[PDB]
Amino acid sequence: KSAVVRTFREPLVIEVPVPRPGPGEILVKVAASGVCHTDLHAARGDWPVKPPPFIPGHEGVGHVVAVGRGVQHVKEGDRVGVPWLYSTCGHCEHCLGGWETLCESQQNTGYSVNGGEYTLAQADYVGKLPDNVGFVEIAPVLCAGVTVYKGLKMTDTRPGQWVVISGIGGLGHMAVQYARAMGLNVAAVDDAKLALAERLGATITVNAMQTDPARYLKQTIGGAHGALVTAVSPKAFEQALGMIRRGGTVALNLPPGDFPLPIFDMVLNGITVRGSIVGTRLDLQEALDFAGEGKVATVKTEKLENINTVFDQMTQGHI
Amino acid sequence: MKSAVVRTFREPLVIEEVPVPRPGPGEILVKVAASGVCHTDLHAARGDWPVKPPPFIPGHEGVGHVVAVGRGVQHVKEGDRVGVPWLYSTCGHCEHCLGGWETLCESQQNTGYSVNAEYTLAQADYVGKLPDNVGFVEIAPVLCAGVTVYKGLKMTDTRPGQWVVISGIGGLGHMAVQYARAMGLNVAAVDVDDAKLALAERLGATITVNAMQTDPARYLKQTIGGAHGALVTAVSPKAFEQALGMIRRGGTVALNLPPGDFPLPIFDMVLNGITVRSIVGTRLDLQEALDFAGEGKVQATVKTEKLENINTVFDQMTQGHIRIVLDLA
Amino acid sequence: TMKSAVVRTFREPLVIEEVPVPPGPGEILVKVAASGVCHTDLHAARGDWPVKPEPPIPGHEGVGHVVAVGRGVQHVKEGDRVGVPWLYSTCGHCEHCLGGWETLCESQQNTGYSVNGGFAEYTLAQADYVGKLPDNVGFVEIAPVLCAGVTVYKGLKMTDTRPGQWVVISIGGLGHMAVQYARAMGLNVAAVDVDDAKLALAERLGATITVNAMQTDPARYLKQTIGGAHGALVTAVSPKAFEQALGMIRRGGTVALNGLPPGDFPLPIFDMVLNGITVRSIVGTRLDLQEALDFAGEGKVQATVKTEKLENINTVFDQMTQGHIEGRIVLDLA
Amino acid sequence: DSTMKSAVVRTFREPLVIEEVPVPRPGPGEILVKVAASGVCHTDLHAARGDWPVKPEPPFIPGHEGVGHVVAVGRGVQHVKEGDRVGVPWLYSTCGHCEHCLGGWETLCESQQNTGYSVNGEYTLAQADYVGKLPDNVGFVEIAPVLCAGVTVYKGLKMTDTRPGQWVVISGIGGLGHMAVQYARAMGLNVAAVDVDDAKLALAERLGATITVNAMQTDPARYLKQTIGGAHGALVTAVSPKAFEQALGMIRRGGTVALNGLPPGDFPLPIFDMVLNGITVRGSIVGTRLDLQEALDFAGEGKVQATVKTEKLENINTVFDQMTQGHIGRIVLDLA
Ligand SMILES: [Zn+2]
Ligand SMILES: [Zn+2]
Ligand SMILES: [Zn+2]
Ligand SMILES: [Zn+2]
Ligand SMILES: [Zn+2]
Ligand SMILES: [Zn+2]
Ligand SMILES: [Zn+2]
Ligand SMILES: [Zn+2]
Repeated sequence: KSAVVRTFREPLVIEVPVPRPGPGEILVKVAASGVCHTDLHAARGDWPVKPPPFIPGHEGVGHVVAVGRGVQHVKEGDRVGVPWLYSTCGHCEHCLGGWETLCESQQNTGYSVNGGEYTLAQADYVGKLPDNVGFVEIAPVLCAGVTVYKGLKMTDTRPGQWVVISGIGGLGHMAVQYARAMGLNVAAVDDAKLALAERLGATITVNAMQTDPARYLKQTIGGAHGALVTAVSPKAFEQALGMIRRGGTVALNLPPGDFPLPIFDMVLNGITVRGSIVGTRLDLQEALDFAGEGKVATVKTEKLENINTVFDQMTQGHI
Repeated sequence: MKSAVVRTFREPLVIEEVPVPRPGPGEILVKVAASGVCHTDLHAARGDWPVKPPPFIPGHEGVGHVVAVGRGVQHVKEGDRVGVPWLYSTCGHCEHCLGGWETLCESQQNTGYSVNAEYTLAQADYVGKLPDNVGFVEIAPVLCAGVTVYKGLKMTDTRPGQWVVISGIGGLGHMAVQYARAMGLNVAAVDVDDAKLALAERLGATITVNAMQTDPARYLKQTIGGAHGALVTAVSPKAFEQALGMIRRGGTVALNLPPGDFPLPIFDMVLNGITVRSIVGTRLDLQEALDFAGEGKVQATVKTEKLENINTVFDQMTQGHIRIVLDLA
Repeated sequence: TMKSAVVRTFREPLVIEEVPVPPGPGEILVKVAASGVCHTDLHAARGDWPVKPEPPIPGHEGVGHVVAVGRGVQHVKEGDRVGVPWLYSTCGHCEHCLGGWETLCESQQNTGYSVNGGFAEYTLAQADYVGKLPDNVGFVEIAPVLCAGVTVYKGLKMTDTRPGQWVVISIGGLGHMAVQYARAMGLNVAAVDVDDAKLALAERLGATITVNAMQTDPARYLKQTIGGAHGALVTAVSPKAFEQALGMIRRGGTVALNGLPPGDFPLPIFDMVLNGITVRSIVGTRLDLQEALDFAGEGKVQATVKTEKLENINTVFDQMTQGHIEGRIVLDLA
Repeated sequence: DSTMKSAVVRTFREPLVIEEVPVPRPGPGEILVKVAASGVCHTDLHAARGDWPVKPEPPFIPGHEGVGHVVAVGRGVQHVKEGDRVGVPWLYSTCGHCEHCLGGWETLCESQQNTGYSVNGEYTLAQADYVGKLPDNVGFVEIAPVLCAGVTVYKGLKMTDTRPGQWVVISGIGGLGHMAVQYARAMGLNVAAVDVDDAKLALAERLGATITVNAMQTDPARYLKQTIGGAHGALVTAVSPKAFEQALGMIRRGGTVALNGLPPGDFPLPIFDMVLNGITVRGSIVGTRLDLQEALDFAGEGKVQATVKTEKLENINTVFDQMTQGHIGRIVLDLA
């Protein structure tokens, strides 16, 4: 029994048979799936790329139960997980160039497949988890952690520089942990989440309600090298745009709004604006290595029965 | 010596005789032979910016002969063919300066803006040694146009053998085509004037497309499958959305300065992982562009004018019929 | 069932014999027209490398028409004009594999060494490690790119050189490809080949500077004209050309080495560490190969080869150890 | 102020003469700085022997690792104030015109003037644009070992093309070794120490070295190929043929070998294993001003702290002999 979406904007229905795996495929008993905004947003079905009934979740981890034909590397019982990436075309320039996250023919778990008691995934797109970190602990890495690490690595930032993380959400606190493990200096925007970040290794904290972030960073850091925007809102977007020094990189981690962007201030200051959706297998494995090295989350455990309500809570903003 | 100056903003420049000052330590006085015209010049004359400049001698695109050297000058001799770029001087202390990114120096002094024809003074370490075989009018438009284009191409993270679009073949457009072809790339032209399109095809453009006749985004997505880089010379909302759409997943938009806040759908960018970025290049950039011009791989097409008809030229710029260079000879 | 030449024993002639043409799941067998001749091929016959093959077919440079598809192959169609590179297959699991650096996979299978080569008219290869050739360039024309061309393109890409800089090529067949490739990449190039017949050919290919190491000194010349080069792609790796290449590079420049001689070469870190010289690789990845293929199909790269028959293969190897060979050779299947 | 007694090289392979010398007056764009503590490098000794083809012109006062107070400013000096805590690096001056200079690669300027070689190093004169602003909370003796050792280390690490979270070997734990460990751990890497001295190895393990290995007791290459599967980078401080072969072997396919020392040997290179494995071998002597300032930021961040012994100028000459004996831990000359 699993939760499935029959129709969009309609509550998920709770028994389906666990299908047999074909050649080069894997059936994995789910131990803990993670909740993403991608999940809710797929559930509403309001996206240009729309997902027949299917099962959400791209953040599932567990034990290997069934292997397909031709499986030689993954053994039955390995602690592994299934990321947003289900499968790529392996033929496009992105795929063949270690940029498979941009494959046009990518199949995404929970969208183009039945995402995360047993889930089927291709053996070459599953992540080997560390042998000493609980499955609930590795859960946010399948989407949040790896996207953060991909953005941070895409912020063209050398160790020992300054980076802003706008909005300390789940992605926020993972981003702080990772940047500190990457050997950078960090700054962010709830005063309690600020305090949590300061305890996490944030060298600077600033509430945008109390004071102005741009002037502060311009009088203390002289502009930051990178800005990782977890919570993309117009206010935090202008703030990010301003908080960066000349030539710095603003990384974006997906509301449907068209945001005004000054073509003057950027060209003058040479600010580069990147966007990062999810990391690759390599990124995923490194993020897992950083988690297993104990350098990196705080999540709340819930039951399948409470899945629908959680989505409602997500719409209310109480999370 | 008589020179044109801005007495007041939005007011025609007065041609008034001005004294040629004496160069101090580390300064050089240079006979101007030909200055080049940028939209930066007109826009500085109107002074319509939070960073406003009076009275100031315009032009950041002047070239000529070394006449007077300062005290302590050892490398540049009296009589060298040199030019003076948009960069007049930097602070040499900020991390941009010390990191070979001096074009981003907070305390940069800009020629024709923060400083002042016939004879101009410049700091000896911010002047570009031009090639000894290319005419002064020919190398003149590179000081801003050429080097900014070359810095944008270098800023597009594009390896040789890939595809790049040039939205609007202006002066900067044809300079960009020449430079990208000398860089060993594949190019496309979105200029809306079929005659400029034909000129680009004659320059080495593998693809040409008028945005009025057909849609560029679908065309490039059905032929090239999206381009790796997009260098926007003429930044307009129409050319901006088409530029955004012309890029393949993971590509870079290079922008070369309208006062509008442009809407951008951040969903399509983050989803496709598109990167959006070069006002002027550094000394290195300038020298490299000059080497490419002296190798005859980049030849510009300019219109020569007299100093007296400057205001008329600005009027033409505002009128939109317009690269132009003034010839002292 | 046809006739093919194979290695029975090392330093012993490849004998021809009819072999059964074996098409596994997710594998592809293609009738080959391109035979590949490389130095790497010959030394597998000598087997002098510590990593030696288990007998029995050489050649990692075969191209032709797709004949047989495996089970589950959906991208490659029967009749596609394709080729098979030095890379037969990787483990697809190591960090090199997972990071688009599959040329460094520990568990790589190489064609002509760990598997059967393109010496037979028909060879089997994994569908995800074959190169789709251009639709307008002859099989004989694209054939030497499968190893020479792509190693060159990977070396140039590994010389950390921005277009409009200077690069030296120390110019055989591999060298002669390298010149074309660098000019199409938009660089300024120089030739340290010591043969004026090859030197003039390089000047005809687009080499801006040429210098014979017997007549004059290259290091002093380049330090008095270019002031040292940014990169040096060494095709023919010999101690003399090694010292020369090292000296010809400017401060901070990159030394590219392509050959594989069995010598331990003296190199003083005084010269390198003082000048900050970086010394770097051969055989590119799938992306690299495809790039070289695009460069050839754009007509910017055109090899010069001599066509031979399969039967004379040992003769060719013999001539190769004799040193009278200069310029790549592709045996025909017409 | 006044004028003061200083140690100088009269002739090569001959002990330094301690004799009173003038404090020269700084011209336009020049600076006179009170010396508070200089650091001792192998570059100094090797310049004293003068055994390099690039030989200096005697007399010349060695030491490229001096820090202290700004005393006199030149004409046109506007950024550095009289009394700033600054230091003078191996780099005295560049030509500011060559492509290396113009491109923020001034460390390779053909016309570079080096302190302690082409110029001298109680008071030293230096160019105002090639001096390092020290952190405002670190003693002079503490920042002294960074001027050549630390910044060359940080430049080598930056020259090892290593992303954070990878593995790097440090061959030989000298002064530069322990500085390298400190920097790599502050850079967020995983480290290994092939120091053969088990006690300095233990110090490295105390510094944050995840792995330690004595090459006398065990084989390093086999160990790293069975534990890490080869390291991404190898920073060689103490360059000897044995540790050179070891470094070459310790790296995984495609890794980068960084070299710090400068022995006069011509070293064999088996380019077959390198070409096979695609190994890159880069040489790196010193960082630039940017590098230097960053290393100082890391020291002022309290993330880097060297261990040095303070000695007197009178026994500096003796120290040279101690180094030739190999009984030498970084050494700093105090002037309290
Ligand atoms: Zn998600
Ligand atoms: Zn794909
Ligand atoms: Zn301009
Ligand atoms: Zn500055
Ligand atoms: Zn070969
Ligand atoms: Zn592998
Ligand atoms: Zn030193
Ligand atoms: Zn210089």
